[PDB]
Amino acid sequence: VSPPPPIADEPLTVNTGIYLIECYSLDDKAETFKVNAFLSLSWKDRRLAFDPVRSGVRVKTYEPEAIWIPEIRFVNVENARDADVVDISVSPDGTVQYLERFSARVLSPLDFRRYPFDSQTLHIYLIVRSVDTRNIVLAVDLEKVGKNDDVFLTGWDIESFTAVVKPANFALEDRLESKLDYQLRISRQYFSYIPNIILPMLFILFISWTAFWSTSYEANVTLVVSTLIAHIAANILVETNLPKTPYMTYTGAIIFMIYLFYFVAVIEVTVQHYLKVESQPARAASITRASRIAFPVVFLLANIILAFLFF
Amino acid sequence: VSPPPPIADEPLTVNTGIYLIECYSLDDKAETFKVNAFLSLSWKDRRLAFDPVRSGVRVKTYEPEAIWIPEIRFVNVENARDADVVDISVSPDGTVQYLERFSARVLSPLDFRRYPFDSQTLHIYLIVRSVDTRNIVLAVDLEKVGKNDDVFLTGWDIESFTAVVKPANFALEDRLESKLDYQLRISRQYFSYIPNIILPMLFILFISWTAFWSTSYEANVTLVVSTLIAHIAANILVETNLPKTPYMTYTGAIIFMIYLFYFVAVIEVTVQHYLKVESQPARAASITRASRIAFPVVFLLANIILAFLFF
Amino acid sequence: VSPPPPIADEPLTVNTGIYLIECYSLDDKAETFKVNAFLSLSWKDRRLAFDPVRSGVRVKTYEPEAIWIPEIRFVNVENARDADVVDISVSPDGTVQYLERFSARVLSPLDFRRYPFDSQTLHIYLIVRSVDTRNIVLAVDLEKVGKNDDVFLTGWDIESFTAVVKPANFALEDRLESKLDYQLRISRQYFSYIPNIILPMLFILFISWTAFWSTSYEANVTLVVSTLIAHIAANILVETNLPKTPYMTYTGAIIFMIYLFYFVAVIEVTVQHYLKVESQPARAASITRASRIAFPVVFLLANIILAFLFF
Amino acid sequence: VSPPPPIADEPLTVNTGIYLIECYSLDDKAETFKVNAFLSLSWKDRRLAFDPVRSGVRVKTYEPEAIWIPEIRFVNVENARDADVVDISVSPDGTVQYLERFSARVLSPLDFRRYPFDSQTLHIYLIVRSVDTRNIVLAVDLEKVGKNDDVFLTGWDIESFTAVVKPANFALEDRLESKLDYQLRISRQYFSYIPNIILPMLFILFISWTAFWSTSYEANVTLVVSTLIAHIAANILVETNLPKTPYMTYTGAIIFMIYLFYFVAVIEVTVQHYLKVESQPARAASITRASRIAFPVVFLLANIILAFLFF
Amino acid sequence: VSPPPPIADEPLTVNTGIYLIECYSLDDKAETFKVNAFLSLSWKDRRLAFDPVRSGVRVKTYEPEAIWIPEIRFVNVENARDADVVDISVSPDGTVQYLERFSARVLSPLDFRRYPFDSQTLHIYLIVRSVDTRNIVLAVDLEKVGKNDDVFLTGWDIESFTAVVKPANFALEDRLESKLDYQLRISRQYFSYIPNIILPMLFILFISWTAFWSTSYEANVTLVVSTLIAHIAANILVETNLPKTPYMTYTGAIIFMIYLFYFVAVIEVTVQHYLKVESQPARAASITRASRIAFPVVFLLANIILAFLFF
Ligand SMILES: [Cl-]
Ligand SMILES: [Cl-]
Ligand SMILES: [Cl-]
Ligand SMILES: [Cl-]
Ligand SMILES: [Cl-]
Ligand SMILES: [Cl-]
Ligand SMILES: [Cl-]
Ligand code: NA
Ligand code: NA
Ligand code: NA
Ligand code: NA
Ligand code: NA
Ligand code: NA
Repeated sequence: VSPPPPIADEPLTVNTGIYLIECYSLDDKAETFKVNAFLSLSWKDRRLAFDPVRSGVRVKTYEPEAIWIPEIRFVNVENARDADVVDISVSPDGTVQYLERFSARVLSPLDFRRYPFDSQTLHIYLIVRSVDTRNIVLAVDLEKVGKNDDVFLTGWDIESFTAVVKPANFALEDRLESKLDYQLRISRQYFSYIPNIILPMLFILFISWTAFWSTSYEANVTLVVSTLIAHIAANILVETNLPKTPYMTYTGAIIFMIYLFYFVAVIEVTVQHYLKVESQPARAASITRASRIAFPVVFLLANIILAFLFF
Repeated sequence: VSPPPPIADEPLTVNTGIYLIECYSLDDKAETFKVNAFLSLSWKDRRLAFDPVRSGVRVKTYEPEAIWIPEIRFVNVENARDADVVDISVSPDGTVQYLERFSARVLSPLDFRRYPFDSQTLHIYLIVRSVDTRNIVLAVDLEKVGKNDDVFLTGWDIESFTAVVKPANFALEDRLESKLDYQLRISRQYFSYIPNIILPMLFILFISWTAFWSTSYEANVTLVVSTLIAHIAANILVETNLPKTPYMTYTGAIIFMIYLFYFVAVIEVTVQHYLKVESQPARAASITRASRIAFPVVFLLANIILAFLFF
Repeated sequence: VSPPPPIADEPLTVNTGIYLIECYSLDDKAETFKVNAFLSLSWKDRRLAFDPVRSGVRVKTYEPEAIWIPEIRFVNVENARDADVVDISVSPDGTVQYLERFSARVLSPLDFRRYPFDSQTLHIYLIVRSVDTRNIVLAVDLEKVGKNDDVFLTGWDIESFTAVVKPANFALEDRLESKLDYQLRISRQYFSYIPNIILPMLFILFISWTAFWSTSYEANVTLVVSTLIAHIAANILVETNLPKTPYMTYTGAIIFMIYLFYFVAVIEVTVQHYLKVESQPARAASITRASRIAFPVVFLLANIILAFLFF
Repeated sequence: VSPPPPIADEPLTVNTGIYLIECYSLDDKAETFKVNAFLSLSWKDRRLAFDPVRSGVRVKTYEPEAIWIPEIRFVNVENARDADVVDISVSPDGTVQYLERFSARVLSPLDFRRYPFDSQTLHIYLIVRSVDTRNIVLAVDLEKVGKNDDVFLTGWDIESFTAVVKPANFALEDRLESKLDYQLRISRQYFSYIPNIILPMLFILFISWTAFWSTSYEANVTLVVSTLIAHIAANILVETNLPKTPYMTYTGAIIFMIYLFYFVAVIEVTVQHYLKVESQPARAASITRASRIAFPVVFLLANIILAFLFF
Repeated sequence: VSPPPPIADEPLTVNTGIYLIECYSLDDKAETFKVNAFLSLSWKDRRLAFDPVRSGVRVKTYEPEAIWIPEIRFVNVENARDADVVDISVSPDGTVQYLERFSARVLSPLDFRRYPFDSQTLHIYLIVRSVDTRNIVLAVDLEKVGKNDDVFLTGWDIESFTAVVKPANFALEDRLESKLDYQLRISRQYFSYIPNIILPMLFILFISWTAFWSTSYEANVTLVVSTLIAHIAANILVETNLPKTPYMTYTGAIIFMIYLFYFVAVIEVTVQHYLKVESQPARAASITRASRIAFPVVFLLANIILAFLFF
């Protein structure tokens, strides 16, 4: 089989569409997501023209091996898509209507800067390479782009699924390539992070600040060191759900900052004990009373500054 | 091969049945389950009819490639089902009886609101897309819907496996689609959660309340902070077995509430120590004695309120 | 190809055998095991009979596609077995000898009631469905049932591999089905559980009982709360190696009971401190001295009761 | 195609060779390793003999389907090997030279008795089953047994890759079977275990012995119980990298023994406190001073005994 | 099909190129990475030569089965590459242009000596085995070596993708083999290691040094033992992200050294308490005051020495 011949000199236009059936396994660490969808393709092949009078039928049904089919691939997939042809319908003028159902693991980078209050634009890049006989170009049939109402991505809200209608046509290894960008816009469901990580992390921090109403050094050491260890556990828990980034994330910034608060609280508890032992408790009392106001105030202002820098 | 032609203008009715052989791997985080079952299909193909008295044969056995077979798919599967055709039988009037054994990973959302005392309705959606020649509609043969007695889903009780007999007929990408909903009703075996998570979590909380019968600040700090850390470990353990939800689960609510009890217990232990240091122990004694009643009473009433809101 | 015709009205007997080559990956949580074995099949096909003299051959070899082969399946497998035909030999009377080597992941429920001192009976269920032409029944050729001497299942002792010679014949989707039960009897190697979990768990418990020879409340709180946390770690470790069961396991029972001992030890440590503060140490001394005997005695008797109920 | 006929009554000798290209994923828990290698086969087929003078060709190249090829399998593999035929060459006398590149997951038991100072002999068992026409026997062509210089198994040193030249010929399911044993000798790189597990474990143990230079019961309880918990963490870490064995490993023995040292240290700390409270500190001083020598001395001698029993 | 015949006695030159489309899953423990790329091949086959005037075409498009294609393999892959042929084009003089898109998991050793400030050279080794008929040699077409601008390897910076133009020609099982080395140079994004592991590890160490401003033995024991346990947690966390190496890594060296600092801090805290109890506090004061300077100074100098030895 060979490509359809041009009537004049034009490129062959392959109309495309993606209809999402299932979205699952958005893996933050791997920066992948799995998709189950319909891929629709349409092109004119006049060599397949027929008379409904002679053949009896108004539409011809073909097997993929029987006719020429454009070699359409995905750019950002781990392995080639698992595809099953649903239908190949040829109309009397030779217009082919191809429909396949596929499943694929898509690699799409994620911006974790505002995590867990982040939004993402996932991409599915469709591509075709031109052949010697003819140049092939891709187009979007907007009537065949969409998603099932039941499409749910656990832990995310699906906003939209649209296609950039203009393909990116470029030269690659001395041949033309036609690339389409299908965009799935999603926003993270931050809800569960509040009772599971944010509030527990704030509770243990506020518990360490009870040391500013205690003169007992041994109890103070226990309060600040124990809550610090619990903070380390939350830091480790959070970093297991995330990849290593060459930038600070919002959560990462807060988690890092809270270490500084634990470090300065240990200094305060040490300074307080040292002065008490040196028979200077009046002074220790001034530092401890100031700390009761300074620690929550600096914590609030530092969080306002961080929220401002990130949002 | 082409679809069987209509005698009048009627859609082709494909009778379906699913008989469960195995149920395994209900993954709560992934919201998937694996299934091994029989899929039965039945439709009339008049082009295949034969005489019973002339032929001598009551039934004719065909290979899948020899005859037309409807393209039946599952909506909510990760990848296409792994299927092996078992038998194809044709009756004299041309009634085809198709049987395949398949295995599939099914995506079906779970409602964790009442976890671990939750019940679920798992779905297996059967679908067929109509052809240009004619419309294909699905039906349920209740005689061919069921499950093996030995079907066990580890950690769950299987209640029923039924089908919604009326299909959901709708247009998708300019062709009719006929969808059937097979429902597997299950209820979680909550038993093991009681000795492994619920009672250990209650024991450590009650151990923190022994601080209300102690005047030793240093021992009190050790009691409340150590048990809090053990509570954090249980919180982390529980959240590893569950996906992130945009709602509170019953267990999540109790786990979150128990933090408030630890936080107020730390305030009480701090207030008690502060007053004793300020030579006001009579008062500290009033707060500590009130706490002995208030903490278990507010804990009981808050749990009655939560159980009422969730069940 | 069609099934061999009956001389009278008899069912077709397919003689079976399973010879285990490899046993691996017994997954307790998943209740699965992987198997690599020979599957042997034997039946009479009159249509393939020959005379040895005029043929010059005592045996005839065929390709699977050339002749009729019974559709033998496994009931309790995740996916269909990976099989490769080794040999197909036909004797003069048309007796077919089929041999395949296969690998499969088998689902077989496990009884964890006596864990880690438990024994199991793993099952491999062989099945065949009848055809309209004739009833197909399974039999066991005991001469072709066995296992390689080197077959080892890591963490288990293999006792026997036998077959229940009488098949379970029953109707399924209006056709008769013939099922054979191959049983692999195994017993768990409990050895490693003694130095890794049982003795460490006993050591930390006995360490908490040193609080009955101490009047220091602060030290006592540290002894009982620290060892309790280590007990929680062992509880979590044990429950990660096991599925959730709607019953108590032997280890689960002991682990749960040990919490009660920690809870009562905290009450004792609290009561002791309370009385000392109330200037009643003579009394506290009576409770502490009684506890030194009561705790190990009640622990021994409770363990004798538990061992009796479970074994 | 059928096997080459015997000139007299001799068995068909299939000469074999395995050339390792890659070794990876030695999984201690699973007792598996992955291999990527060349498999070379050689046998005489007189039916393929030709004249080199008149043919003008020294060698003929065939496709696997064109000629008879012996069914060679691996005994100890999870699934059948993934193989790609590289070349088939026939010499004028009819000697066939077969070469394939394969990849396989091999099951090979490991002896953990001396872990992490252990050495292993990994096995790759080659097998052939005799056909009805004639008996097939395996041989080793030492000229075609080897490994690439770059073959590296992460965490191990590769010593040798040799074959036991005499096959194990035996009857299995009324046929002959010819088995070859390919041995890959490896020794574990114990280096990293010293700074990561052994020395940290010794440091925390020696830290618990500082309690023999302290009269503070509260500090002593904290020293011995905290380091014990850290020892439990190392015990858990070590047992996650290993399967459960029906014998003691060297590391397992040391880890278990160190619990006894923690248990006796708690007794000593308890006895010391008890005597001080009973106004017998002179005596407590004698036990504590003896403990300073006894604990390191008994620890050294017990380790010499253990090293002797294991090496 | 057979290889192109030599005009004189020359080896057949196969020109190669690799164009990277995707780079993902660099697994440090496994020492693997996944790649999705174009593989281009070019060679002269005179038997395929044609006259452009006579044929009426300037290029000829074949199917892989229709013509001879060199058996090109990757040396350092887990399994054979997943490949799909994109195009085969023949010029009038018989110059074949082959293009395939492939995906593979590549084995490539990593040097962890400078981790997490390390750089790596990943290798993709292309290989061809000669045939009896002629010798096959590989070459690099630099015009067909490259990478897509969007190629990103999570946690790494991609520096260059080049090929060593001179192949490594050698004998393997009496046949010539021609090997090409494609090199992907990468450098680790160490950024996230600073707020997540390095600074938290320094903070807990500096917190242990507050014991040099405290005379409270019980508080000191709590400070040094608690922070040591947190250091053990970081040691375990770090070693889970890395394979076991027969050498010290930079991070491993620092982590190991920090144990020595904890060990000597415990000795100091013990010596200080012992002297106080022995009524020698003036002396204890001299050791504690010296420790305040000695510990940070020796820590800084030891780190300068380590950084010098490693970089
Ligand atoms: Cl693709
Ligand atoms: Cl499907
Ligand atoms: Cl099967
Ligand atoms: Cl094999
Ligand atoms: Cl390859
Ligand atoms: Cl050489
Ligand atoms: Cl050569
Ligand atoms: Na085609
Ligand atoms: Na068909
Ligand atoms: Na303490
Ligand atoms: Na057949
Ligand atoms: Na063959
Ligand atoms: Na070819």
